[PDB]
Amino acid sequence: GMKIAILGAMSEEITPLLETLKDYTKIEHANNTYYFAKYKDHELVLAYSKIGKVNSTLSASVMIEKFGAQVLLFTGVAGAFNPELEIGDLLYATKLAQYDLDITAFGHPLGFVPGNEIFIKTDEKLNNLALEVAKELNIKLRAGIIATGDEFICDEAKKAKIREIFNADACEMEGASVALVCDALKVPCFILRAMSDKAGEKAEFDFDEFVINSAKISANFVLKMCEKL
Amino acid sequence: GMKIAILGAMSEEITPLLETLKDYTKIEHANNTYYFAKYKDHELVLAYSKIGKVNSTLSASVMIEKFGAQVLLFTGVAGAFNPELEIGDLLYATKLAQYDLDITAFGHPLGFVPGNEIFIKTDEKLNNLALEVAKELNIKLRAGIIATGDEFICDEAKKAKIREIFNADACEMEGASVALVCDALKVPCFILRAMSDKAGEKAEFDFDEFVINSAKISANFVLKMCEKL
Ligand SMILES: CCCCSC[C@H]1CN(Cc2c[nH]c3c(N)ncnc23)C[C@@H]1O
Ligand SMILES: CCCCSC[C@H]1CN(Cc2c[nH]c3c(N)ncnc23)C[C@@H]1O
Repeated sequence: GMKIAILGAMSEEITPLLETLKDYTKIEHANNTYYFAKYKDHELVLAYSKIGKVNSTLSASVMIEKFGAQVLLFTGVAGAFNPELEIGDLLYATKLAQYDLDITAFGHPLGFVPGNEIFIKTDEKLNNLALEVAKELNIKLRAGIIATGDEFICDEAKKAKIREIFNADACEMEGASVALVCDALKVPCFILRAMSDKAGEKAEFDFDEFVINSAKISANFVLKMCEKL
Repeated sequence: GMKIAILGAMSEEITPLLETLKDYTKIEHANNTYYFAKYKDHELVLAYSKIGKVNSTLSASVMIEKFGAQVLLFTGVAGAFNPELEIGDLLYATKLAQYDLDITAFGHPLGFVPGNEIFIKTDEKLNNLALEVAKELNIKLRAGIIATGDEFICDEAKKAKIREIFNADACEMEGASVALVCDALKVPCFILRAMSDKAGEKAEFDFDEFVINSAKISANFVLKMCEKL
């Protein structure tokens, strides 16, 4: 088997996995809790990072560098941009950008800084494994572009703008950051999100209503990938 | 002696130190280069992270966790908010916030997410050491609050707004993120910035003109702290 990191942002995104696993140990590190469990020949390390790009960047780095994760699967929820996405639908990111990284005053495109690309890619083999698991268990799974930034998006103008600029199918606050860390540290990354809202007016209310259930959909799916890994 | 990390965002913020040290080794890690040099009884690790919160978060984490840094000094430039600051003036951060971490749609204050504080603090002993080095070498040194985010600020309205909300004396794109990592990993952190611009209209032009020189002012100062450490 192998060491696998499973990461969400919030307790709701990781608690369903801890309940399924039953037996696990906990370790305080980096002002957070990291959870350790065996599963089908694999050694799992799980955590919720707390919200946003910095927190998620630190959790990814800790899980790989201190705890030796060889693969990282991200599971959580997201705001839908693509009108064909409904609440509860699963989307995996083929590539991701930071919509709020902005040095456009120097004539560079939005999302770009020197040394880096605008879009960071996820691992192709993990994405194909996800497609087989989706086919095998008759689950609907969509591929797409996720736009990451440190704002909860609940505004039609902002939604439209980010979608237009990056051709994004959903938005969230941890994806591109986690993907960047994994790529830099040479670890295969997979980013999965279940929609909790549509990122327009009253998205905050839809988020509160659907987060728990959508988080379970995503959570279940990444554990099914661990079976096939 | 001890292991010391010295971190900037850009090549201009770290190159002056590499030229002063002359002899050093390099290691390619995390899609970046980390530099190693002996200095007095100390072991130094230096790098420029590339611009922004995610990149700086990763460099801080790598330098502490993989390379064993016991202290981290950040050196670079910043945009001035406090009208008493002129270009080239030195400011160290007593505390820092992320002005662009925004879940205010859920009724929390700007800069806050659950599990974390709005402001992260720097190490008091390093700050007092900086004050003695400032007195000893007749250099003017100011204490203050830095607001961090992933935008280059070059707008008077935005400048005023961020200053009003956080009582910030300067803005930049890496401080709060580096300080958070160090606090979470229990490493003393010190954040020093020399002003390259005033963060209003045509700040981009002042930045290009003064970055190289202001970076040297900050760079020199953190090496003088290494003498006294
Ligand atoms: C006090 C509660 C604050 C919750 S902030 C939103 C959570 C859920 N995550 C994903 C997420 C779903 N929908 C979104 C939207 N519309 N905008 C931005 N992020 C999202 C990001 C972050 O971990
Ligand atoms: C292609 C050139 C891109 C340069 S982007 C600015 C650099 C210098 N750093 C500090 C910095 C000084 N002045 C600032 C301002 N007005 N706004 C925000 N950050 C700052 C942050 C980032 O590493």
